[PDB]
Amino acid sequence: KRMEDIGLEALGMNDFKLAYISDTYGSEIVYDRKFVRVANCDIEVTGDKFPDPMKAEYEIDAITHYDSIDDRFYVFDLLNSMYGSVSKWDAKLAAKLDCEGGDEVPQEILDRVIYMPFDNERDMLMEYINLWEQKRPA
Amino acid sequence: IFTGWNIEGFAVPYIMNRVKMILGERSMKRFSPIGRVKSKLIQNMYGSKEIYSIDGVSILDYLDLYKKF
Amino acid sequence: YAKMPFSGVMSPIKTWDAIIFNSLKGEHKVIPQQGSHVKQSFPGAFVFEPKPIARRYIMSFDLTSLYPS
DNA sequence: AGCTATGACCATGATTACGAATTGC
DNA sequence: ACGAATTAAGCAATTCGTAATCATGGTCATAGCT
Ligand SMILES: Cc1cn([C@H]2CC[C@@H](COP(=O)(O)OP(=O)(O)OP(=O)(O)O)O2)c(=O)[nH]c1=O
Repeated sequence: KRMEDIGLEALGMNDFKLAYISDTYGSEIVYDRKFVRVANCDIEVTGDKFPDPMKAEYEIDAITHYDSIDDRFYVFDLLNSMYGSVSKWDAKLAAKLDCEGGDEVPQEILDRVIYMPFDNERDMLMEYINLWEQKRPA
Repeated sequence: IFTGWNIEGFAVPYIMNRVKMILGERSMKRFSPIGRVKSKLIQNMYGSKEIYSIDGVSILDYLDLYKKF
Repeated sequence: YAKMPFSGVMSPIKTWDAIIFNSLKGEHKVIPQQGSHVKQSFPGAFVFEPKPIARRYIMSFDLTSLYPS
């Protein structure tokens, strides 16, 4: 700021992040995909009208979260809600054919699914927060 | 006070740019007593008005001075 | 490759800046300060005027990566 | 009582300028 | 027209729709002659 106020050019990186990056490694970087934690997530909320992320006035009903280091899906289900209370979800029925009441979900994907149902939204959100702390995605 | 007819429209932007692209940035700032000159772009009346501000001297373009007074 | 944070890939400005800075530092040089300019439009590529009639036999040519070349 | 030339109209056709959505080098 | 603190790939091109404006065909109305 002082050099700008005097009016002389201040040479070098104004952003220190990549400056420290270059000073730290210098040589080329050898990486590994399996060591970097990449996570995917998907959200479903049941409500009378379209829920607004700017408000989030409706509860969250379906949580799914895939992690790459453990290549594992975590599924959170709420058994009861003000918009409707429902039973659990069975993996076997999902793998069945549509004509037989199934959902055609592949079995190999089902092999990597871990289920944790919760009765109320608060417990589900606590579990999601604590797993996020335990499993911090890159 | 540095004035002239339509000075902020042609004279200043032209002198500044020519000195910048012929002599360099350091020579261009020599005009400012405190070596501090800045360039802004105004998109009014088909834009293209690179109003130059020199810190230490006052630009008082005579065209608008006569227009409003 | 550019020794830059992950998100910066969404902006080519940052990745090109980082890689050029790395190349310059590797040879013990110094990059200039971010100056200041104004947005301008300059002429783009050229395209001919085809006669909208059926053309039986056509040959096609191109130059590999025109602008870097 | 009917054919027909012509004015009004009502919409129709046509041209221009501008905003917008989409390619493609 | 001075707000004043600040920020992130580019241009050339077609095609359609809308809004504004001028020229006009089909048809209706007037009417005039037979
Ligand atoms: C696509 C694209 C291209 N360009 C410029 C860059 C130079 C030319 C053609 O190079 P392209 O990469 O199209 O040629 P390429 O496909 O690499 O060459 P071939 O035609 O495969 O020989 O156009 C650009 O500015 N932005 C773009 O998004």
